[PDB]
Amino acid sequence: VNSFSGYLKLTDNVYIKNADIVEEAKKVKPTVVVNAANVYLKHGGGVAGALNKATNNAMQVESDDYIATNGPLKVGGSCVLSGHNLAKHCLHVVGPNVNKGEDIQLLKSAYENFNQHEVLLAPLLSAGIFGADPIHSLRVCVDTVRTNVYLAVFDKNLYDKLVSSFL
Ligand SMILES: NS(=O)(=O)c1ccc(C(=O)O)cc1
Repeated sequence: VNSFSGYLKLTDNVYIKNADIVEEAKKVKPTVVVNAANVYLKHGGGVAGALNKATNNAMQVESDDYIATNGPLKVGGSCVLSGHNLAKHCLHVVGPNVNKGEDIQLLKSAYENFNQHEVLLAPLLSAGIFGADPIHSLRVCVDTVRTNVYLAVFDKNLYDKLVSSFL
C-alpha cells in the first residue's frame, strides 16, 4: 500500500490522474518525482519551471552546480538530484523535444530510466512544449515502464482524452 489517492488504474503498474504534479508532490511527498528536464537542466517552463518555482529556485541552483561538474545530460538520459520540499529525490529525465527536431524513438529510452525506481510520480514525457503526441507518450510509458508509475496529467481535457482512447 502507498499514499497515492484518486488514480485510475490503466495496467498492473501504471496509474493516471488529472492533477497538478506540483500540488500532488506537495501532498504525497513521494520518494521520486520525475521532472520533464532538458539536457541543460534549465527549468524554464511547464513541469520543470513549475517544479523549480515550487522549490523557490533551489532546484535550479542545484542543477547549475550539477551541469558545471558533469556537463549536459543526453536526450533519453537522466540524473537523480534532490527532491527539495517536493519529494525525497527528483529524477530529471530528458525526453526528446519534437520542437527542437529530436528523434521520437528516444522516448522509449527516456522512459527506461523510470525502471531504476520502484515507485514514481511523473508527468508524461515529450508532452506540451516538447511537441510529442501525449497519446503516444502514454502508450510508450505503458509498454516500457515496469515499476509503479503514478502519472499526473495537468490538462483535464487531455486527461479525459487519454483515458477514453487508452487501449
Ligand atoms: N512537457 S510540459 O510542457 O512540461 C507538460 C507536461 C505535462 C503536461 C500535462 O500533464 O498536461 C503539460 C505540459
